[PDB]
Amino acid sequence: NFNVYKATRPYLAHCPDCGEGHSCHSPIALERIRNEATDGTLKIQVSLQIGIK
Amino acid sequence: TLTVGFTDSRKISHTCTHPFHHEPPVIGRERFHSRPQHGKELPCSTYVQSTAA
Amino acid sequence: TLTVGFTDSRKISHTCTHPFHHEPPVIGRERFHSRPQHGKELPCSTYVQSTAA
Amino acid sequence: PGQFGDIQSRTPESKDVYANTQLVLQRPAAGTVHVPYSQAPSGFKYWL
Amino acid sequence: RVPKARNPTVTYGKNQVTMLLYPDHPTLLSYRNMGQEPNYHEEWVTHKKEVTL
Repeated sequence: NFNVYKATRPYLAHCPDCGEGHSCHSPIALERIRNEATDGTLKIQVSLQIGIK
Repeated sequence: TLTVGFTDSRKISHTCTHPFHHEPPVIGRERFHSRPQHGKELPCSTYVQSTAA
Repeated sequence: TLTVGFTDSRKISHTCTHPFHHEPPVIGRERFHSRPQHGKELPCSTYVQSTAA
Repeated sequence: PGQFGDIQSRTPESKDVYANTQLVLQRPAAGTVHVPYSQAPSGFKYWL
Repeated sequence: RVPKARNPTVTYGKNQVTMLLYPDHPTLLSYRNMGQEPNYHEEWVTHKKEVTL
């Protein structure tokens, strides 16, 4: 269920390359990438929240 | 490399890029590029699309 | 190869294609693909976005 | 630090873990907030 | 801005040094003798390797 997200909020963070070759503060940013599965799927963590108004 | 992005509510785009090294592992004694129609079956692991605790 | 194009006023597209060889040079004693967060600085040259005479 | 057996345990359900990797912290860059570090890569992946 | 490499593992012996290298992308390695005869050497490293000098 989505009940665990009731009191949370997103945030801003530092990104090393914002498209032009310069750094900037972005509403979307990357956390660790995991590649443990043998069939080649990936799990990615970002700073925004999907599915909740 | 890996890139993510989305579109704002004022029609403005945002992106961020991080370096990475992607190379899926090899299963069996042959290297192949797609899933065949006639073949053999071997074990592997994957991710399950479940939202349970 | 290198290609350019645009769209006409009657919903018609146009293209032109020429051969070329693109390979950026290397700076330093390492080959890298993107911009890191932790590192050093060395001199290089760029183009300036100015319309002055 | 970089061969088979950097991490060891007695059974999959145990809580006691032994580790002999290298971990050194580094100075942060000017004007940013982050925690950089240097560490040897995993040895189990290389064996595969 | 350019990146920096990670530290190696070094062991000692009589009149020799053994090093183990952990590269992420192609890196250059060189060494010279102090004194009157430098005896310059150079090589490129692309994967895990062990050397003795």
